[PDB]
Amino acid sequence: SGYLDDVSAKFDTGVDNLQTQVTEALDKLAAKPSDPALLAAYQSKLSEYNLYRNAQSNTVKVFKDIDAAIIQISDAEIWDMVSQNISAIGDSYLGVYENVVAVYTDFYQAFSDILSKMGGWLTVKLDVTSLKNDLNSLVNKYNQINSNTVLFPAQSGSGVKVATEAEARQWLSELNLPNSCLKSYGSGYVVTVDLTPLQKMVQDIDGLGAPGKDSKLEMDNAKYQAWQSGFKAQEENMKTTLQTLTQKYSNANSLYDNLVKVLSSTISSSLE
Repeated sequence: SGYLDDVSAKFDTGVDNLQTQVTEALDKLAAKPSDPALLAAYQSKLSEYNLYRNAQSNTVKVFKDIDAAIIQISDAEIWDMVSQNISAIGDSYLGVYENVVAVYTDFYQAFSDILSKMGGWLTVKLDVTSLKNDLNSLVNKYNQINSNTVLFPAQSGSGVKVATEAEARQWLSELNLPNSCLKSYGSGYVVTVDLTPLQKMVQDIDGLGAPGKDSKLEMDNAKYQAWQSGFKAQEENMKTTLQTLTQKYSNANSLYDNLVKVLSSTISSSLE
């Protein structure tokens, strides 16, 4: 509709550039495989590329609203009007990250609850059975597909919402989660919490050996320290996953704010 074609066509150039940048970022990383900086740069670019492809596949719905509102102009007002007419984007980008962090925070919080009754389970004697049982119930509970376990899509109220394999895999790589987090359900797929640290924990408790009639098992300090160390390490792993996803979210808010600035500029300029 008039300038809209100008915003979109100029916008497509953006997707091409990011696409090129992603590859370029990836090659720099290929030269130094374990370089943290280059990895972070590449994934921010990947996320950003996905964001623009998001916007692109929503131009109709979005240009509709924005245009309808341009028809009832300041620049801080262009920005404002753009800000409140791109929910199709923010909800499938930021809203997704919002859900990802809330769900993972509750998942972790549930683990914390189990950790909170360790004293009541402690040479030294550990309640192998009681501990392993609480862990296994956590594994099974979060190994299912419901509102407490799904990171993407966001589960809106009642009923399970799925996505295509491609969409789920896209989020799987952006969230940097492992294959075990991708599950099939009905017509499509979903991305859930990573249970690997928890499963390693029980796998470690079993390595401790068969418990006594106590259903508990006494062990000499040597192997106790080694066990609790291995256990605390798995906990830090979950805690690290929660932090990295929180950091991805904060980065996405920034990338999103820059997409809105660009969108606003192209529109404001398409007038002049």
